[PDB]
Amino acid sequence: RDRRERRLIFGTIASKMSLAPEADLDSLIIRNDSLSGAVIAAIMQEAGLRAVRKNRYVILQSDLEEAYATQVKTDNTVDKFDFYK
Amino acid sequence: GTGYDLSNSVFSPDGRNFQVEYAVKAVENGTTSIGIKCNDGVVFAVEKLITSKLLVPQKNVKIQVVDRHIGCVYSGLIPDGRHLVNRGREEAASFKKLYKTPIPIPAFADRLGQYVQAHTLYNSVRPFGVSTIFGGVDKNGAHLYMLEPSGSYWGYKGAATGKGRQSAKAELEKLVDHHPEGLSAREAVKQAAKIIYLAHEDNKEKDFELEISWCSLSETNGLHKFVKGDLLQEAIDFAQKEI
Amino acid sequence: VGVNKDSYLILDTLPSEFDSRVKAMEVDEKPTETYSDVGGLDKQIEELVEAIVLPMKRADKFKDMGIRAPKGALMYGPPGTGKTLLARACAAQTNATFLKLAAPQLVQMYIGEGAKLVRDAFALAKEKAPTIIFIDELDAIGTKR
Amino acid sequence: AGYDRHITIFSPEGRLYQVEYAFKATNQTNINSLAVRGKDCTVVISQKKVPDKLLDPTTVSYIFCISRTIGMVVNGPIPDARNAALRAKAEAAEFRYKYGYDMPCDVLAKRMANLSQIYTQRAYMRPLGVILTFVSVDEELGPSIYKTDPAGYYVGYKATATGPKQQEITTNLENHFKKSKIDHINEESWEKVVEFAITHMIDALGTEFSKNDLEVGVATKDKFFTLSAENIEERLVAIAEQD
Amino acid sequence: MTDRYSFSLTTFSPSGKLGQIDYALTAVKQGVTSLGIKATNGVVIATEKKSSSPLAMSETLSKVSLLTPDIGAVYSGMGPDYRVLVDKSRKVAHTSYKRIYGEYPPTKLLVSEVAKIMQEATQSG
Amino acid sequence: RPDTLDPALLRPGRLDRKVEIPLPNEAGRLEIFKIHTAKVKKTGEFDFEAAVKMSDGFNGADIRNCATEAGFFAIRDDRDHINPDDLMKAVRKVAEVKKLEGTIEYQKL
Amino acid sequence: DATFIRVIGSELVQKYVGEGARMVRELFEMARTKKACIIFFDEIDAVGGARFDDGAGGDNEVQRTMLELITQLDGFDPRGNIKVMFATNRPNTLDPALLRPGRIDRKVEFSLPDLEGRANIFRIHSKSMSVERG
Amino acid sequence: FRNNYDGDTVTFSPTGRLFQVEYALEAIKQGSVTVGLRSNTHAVLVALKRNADELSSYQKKIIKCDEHMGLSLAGLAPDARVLSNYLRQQCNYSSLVFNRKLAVERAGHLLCDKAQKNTQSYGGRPYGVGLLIIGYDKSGAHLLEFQPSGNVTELYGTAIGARSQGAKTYLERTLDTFIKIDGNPDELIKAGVEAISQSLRDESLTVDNLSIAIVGKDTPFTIYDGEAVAKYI
Ligand SMILES: Nc1ncnc2c1ncn2[C@@H]1O[C@H](COP(=O)(O)OP(=O)(O)OP(=O)(O)O)[C@@H](O)[C@H]1O
Ligand SMILES: [Mg+2]
Repeated sequence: RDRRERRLIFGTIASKMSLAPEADLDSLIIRNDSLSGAVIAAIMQEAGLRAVRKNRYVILQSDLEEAYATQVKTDNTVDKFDFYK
Repeated sequence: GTGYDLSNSVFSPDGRNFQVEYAVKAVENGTTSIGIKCNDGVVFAVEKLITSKLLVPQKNVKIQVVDRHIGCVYSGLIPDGRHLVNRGREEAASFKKLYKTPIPIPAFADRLGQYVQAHTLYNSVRPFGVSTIFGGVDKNGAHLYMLEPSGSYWGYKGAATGKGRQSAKAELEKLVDHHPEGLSAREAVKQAAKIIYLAHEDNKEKDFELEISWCSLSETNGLHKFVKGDLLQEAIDFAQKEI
Repeated sequence: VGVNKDSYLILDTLPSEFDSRVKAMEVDEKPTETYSDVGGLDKQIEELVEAIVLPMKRADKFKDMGIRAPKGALMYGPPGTGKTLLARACAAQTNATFLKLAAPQLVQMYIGEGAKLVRDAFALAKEKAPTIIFIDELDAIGTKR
Repeated sequence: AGYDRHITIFSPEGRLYQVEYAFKATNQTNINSLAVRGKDCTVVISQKKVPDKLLDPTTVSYIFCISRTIGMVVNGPIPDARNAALRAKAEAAEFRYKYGYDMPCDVLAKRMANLSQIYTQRAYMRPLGVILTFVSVDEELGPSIYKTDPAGYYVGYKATATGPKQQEITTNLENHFKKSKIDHINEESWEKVVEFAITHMIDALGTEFSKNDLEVGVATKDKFFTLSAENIEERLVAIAEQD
Repeated sequence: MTDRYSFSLTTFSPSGKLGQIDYALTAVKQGVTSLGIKATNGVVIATEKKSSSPLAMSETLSKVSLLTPDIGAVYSGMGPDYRVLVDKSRKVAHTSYKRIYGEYPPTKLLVSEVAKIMQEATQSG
Repeated sequence: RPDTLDPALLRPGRLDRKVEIPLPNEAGRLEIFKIHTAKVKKTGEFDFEAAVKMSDGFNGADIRNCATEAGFFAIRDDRDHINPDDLMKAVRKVAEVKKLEGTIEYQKL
Repeated sequence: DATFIRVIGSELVQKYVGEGARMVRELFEMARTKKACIIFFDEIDAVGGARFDDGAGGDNEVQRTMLELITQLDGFDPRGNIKVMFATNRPNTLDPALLRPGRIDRKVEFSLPDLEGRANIFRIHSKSMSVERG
Repeated sequence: FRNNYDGDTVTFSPTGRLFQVEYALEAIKQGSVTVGLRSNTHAVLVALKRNADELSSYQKKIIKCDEHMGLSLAGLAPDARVLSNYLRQQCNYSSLVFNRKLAVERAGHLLCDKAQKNTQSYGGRPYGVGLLIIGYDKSGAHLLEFQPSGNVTELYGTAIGARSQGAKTYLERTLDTFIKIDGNPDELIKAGVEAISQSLRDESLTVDNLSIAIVGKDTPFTIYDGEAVAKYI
């Protein structure tokens, strides 16, 4: 859940891949979730697949933003009911 | 936990109220009753089942009248519909008392629906087990609404509840398709007799008795009355002709 | 395949062997009920015979129509209205294997024995095709996940 | 004991189970709707699903005009929606009578949310099964979209989604709102916002609409009304020829 | 017809503790983390507005409200319950002091008076 | 029922992209009707728009069941090919039975 | 003069799943092996739970045993002179399928005796004892 | 035995029936036979009273609510008092406000409307009493069969009670016979007495077992008991 840990691991995964220069992972990690050390790699895999679908061979920020919406939506629990808090 | 159907206001885990569903299932165990929305007005129809011949013919009726232009035909728990139409008559009387204009059909629908749902909010009241095909003619035209025990009503161009509910709706669709531009009341009454006969085929084991009534502007000029004389016999033997 | 005890030569092949419970559940004597002993069921009898019996004697009509015959018919109802007697009459009138099956009979001891038994039941049904399986009291294994 | 889940009582996890199950009842009709906020007006568009051909399309609608200035779109089972519509209309009447000026949308939304809260707190009552979206234009505040819930949690929205695919439409609109950094659509004409909403809804649901699949409600300055079928067909034709 | 639930829904457990009270405490301890501290020349009460959906407007929702131009209120439990509580408390404060005494009640009596409503809620059936 | 799945098995990395097959929606159902009612001996201008409207919440194989029931209804009158008003009866009959099934609920993982 | 196989209700509740069904099946096979047999299913309140759902699948094994018994009593095969006696103190909690005729025909009503019944009970239980005459 | 869904009256069975009402109807069945019938111009009620022991009495199974109406009993005695009182209130209200004698169908509608409000709301219980309303208005002789379910229908004749419904066949075989009998009260009463005799199982009809009422234009509602009924035995 620490911002520094997610930043470190996101950078580690991004370094091997082909992130575009105009793509910010800090914009992806603005919100503090319970993101695991594995989902935050499958999200980048999904972003890469999304970029490949649009024939782009280098992933952009617009695909990283969409990847967050498809691999991490909710844990359900009670956040689906706002009136509890 | 169990017992989600013991009470009324309790919600099931999928969000569906359960006593209302049982009331719906109780509705289907009732006499079939159809209604046709002809161009000028509406045409009701009922299939009051003749029990042991001790019952007097042509005396027991089920098409109750509200005011002059609203008719009520009910199936399922007949007394519950009796009480529902009683409250509806009281509401129409109050409206005509304090507005001096005959109650329009959608307003009567709103009143009856609000009453019906008032009985599926609490834990100390049993939901109504009657579905009505109430309709009639007003200033703006003609309307035919079916009310369901859940409190949901819709402006049908034709509806039917009872044992032969499913069979009746197929012939309703066939009639609507055959006459897309509209239908006259005179032919509508004969078609209603035919539809009831087709639906009654499921209950051929027991004897039948047909009663029909229609509210219209062309002939009845906004008055509700039954069908008596040669017209009923003509509809009966026309519908028996194709059989 | 049968095989010798010591030389292990393949002496002769054998027919496929199912679980011994599956052999027993096949009906052998046809229960004498007939449709004349069941009364008050006319719509139900017509619906069942035209969905389980008709696409077994005159399937050529369905093949000409190019339509898939229904797999099976559920027979839900209140207790004691003929849900089982109708099956007895159907087994009497039909001319195909009528393996009976009580659902609790499927539930068994060890992990996967029930699955093996219920797979062998359908394998035997396919072997002596056509068939009418009669899984009875389905609520014994059909409870919600 | 086990009677906790039946009535509105707290749970070992500190939860109100009945209110939680009430939300699952709002998706029975699986009708997806969304409302955007224009520069000077508001438009709300909802799917119009007519199940049977016997239905009259005109009478079947989940959009109720509360007053001459406040419109409302409600998702869930219709009878409870009509109960809420009746209470909302009566309360708008009472407020206009008592205070003499037309009420803003937020006041009505807060009052209905308070009513729903009273429903939840009282054990003998059951919570409302609907989700109401209040939409209006406030000369004192501006265009506004207000969405309550069965629990009573109401809050103004830049753009509201609902239905089974509420989340997907929410992200679809959020990408546009986070790229354009504006709290409302910059289109001055109510003509343009209708096509904007329809285009986004089509891209979100992945479906193509006809004259009868969708019903659009428009709230301009001191005016709320529901567009007829020909209006929706003309809008769809304009969208098709434009893109 | 009326209300058939005239019996109290809070029953003493055999352990000697109220059920619904110890259940509402659990419901409170989870949720928005609010706080307030008192200084010599004033009192500051703070809370964080958890924006549920980013398309919503936290401006419309009032996490803190004005009981009186002197006394404010901050909550940490359920939204609608706090809203109904704040409306009722404003009404009863007006009735008790503005109508009878002519000014705004002090904090000490207003707090007891608003807690009267909640301590009646745990009692009334 | 993806809910009753071990979270270790559900982790992204073991089970990658979780393709979800939803209930057919409007235009999708028209494709189902065209596919399943192409081998049948059609004898009319089979505009499935009414069936598409009424088959709300229908799930795939159910549409094939409407085709099968329409074929049955055609047999009931000894006709050798289904009629456009016999599909309507089958759709209604299947839709009535659909109430027997539990109200299918599922959460997008 | 016939075999009187006795069955206590709790005995039909084994540990491993499905063992009650085997219990009942083997019991009925043994009963059918003999020319005339009487079975005294007793305290069937134990395996008598009405079919119900609670999400957690509560005591579904006892239900499985009960349905196996119901199928054995009247299924796709006649019983074969296996007259069966049930006995319980709370017949309310019995599944209506068991109460259905075909597997239970007569429902006796052993109830509290009247004054004459009490006198007969006293005479029967005081046939012995050195009771004072008068 | 009673099941889980018995509870209170406001509860639906999964099949879709009210067990309370069914129990009320069973209690209706358990009561004694009170077969009644009507002609074009006459209405006849025949009741078989029950005595606890030899040194006992007989229930007035024929209750009069007006000169042009009458009641019969096929169940719980005390609730019959409430039902008869309500019917008398409405008859007197009609007399004092409309001057119009209460129509028989209107009386049945009022009775069913009353019987509903116990089965519709919590705290009430269905009226386990079965009324056979007879009467004669300007339209003609009428007869009804009230039930706790609120069902009210008009019939030429019926019989509610223990094995009373076994005496319906006698009416059905002679349904075409007693209809065409007008202005002949004694023979119609004799036919009714023959009808009830078919429902006897253990003991025959005597002076103190037969209670007979009859109404008409020339014959107002009169209750026959004691030696006045022995002529029809
Ligand atoms: N229509 C009918 N005609 C003749 N007998 C019938 C009919 N309906 C039921 N029965 C009788 O019902 C008995 C068998 O009932 P059956 O086994 O069908 O009930 P069930 O409720 O389906 O049972 P289970 O759920 O235990 O399988 C027989 O004695 C048979 O005579
Ligand atoms: Mg059976």
